Amino acid sequence: LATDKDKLSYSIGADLGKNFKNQGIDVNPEAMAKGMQDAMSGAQLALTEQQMKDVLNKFQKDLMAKRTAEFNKKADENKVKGEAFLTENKNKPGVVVLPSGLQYKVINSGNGVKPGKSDTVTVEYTGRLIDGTVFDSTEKTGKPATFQVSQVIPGWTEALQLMPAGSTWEIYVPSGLAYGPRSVGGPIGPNETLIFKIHLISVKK
Ligand SMILES: [Zn+2]
Repeated sequence: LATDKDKLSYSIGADLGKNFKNQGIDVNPEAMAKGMQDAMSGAQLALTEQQMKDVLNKFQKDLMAKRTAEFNKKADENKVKGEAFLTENKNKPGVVVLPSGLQYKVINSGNGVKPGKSDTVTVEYTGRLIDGTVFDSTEKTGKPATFQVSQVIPGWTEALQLMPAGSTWEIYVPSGLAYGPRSVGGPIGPNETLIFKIHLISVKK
């Protein structure tokens, strides 16, 4: 690895190898080097245009199926844990279960007004997963957040309309009232039940 050409080639290969290994793709680097050399020298490829196209389409299809099965398995695993968590939590002191499946516990009751669907609210909050992983919070920005009541996840919309201004609640949000069966790879996987501590500061008609 003395030249910049060798170092670049190696770095690309290592990036590829790490990506393949991370996806469980069993690959033969020598056979791949040979096909790469053949393509670049202008030689006759050891496979026809069609054999290769068939090979790579079978490859993609298997990958999607594998990725889909991992999604569904994770979606089901999170649903199961969520239902387990909520079934245990409904028994605990102070926990109220609402018709939509949203649960909450009043930590402190305010005396202000309850926001309506159209109002805007200012709130402090922390959102966490069932394992305690915090995925968001106003306590980094050290500044209240502001939201229209109708433009947040349904669990918040249902909770806020019950909350007097000044109140602090913990709410326990079934995935159907949060982000449902979705994963953009972010901190929230599919069918995740969420827990929020929400302090409602003010309501704005
Ligand atoms: Zn409702």
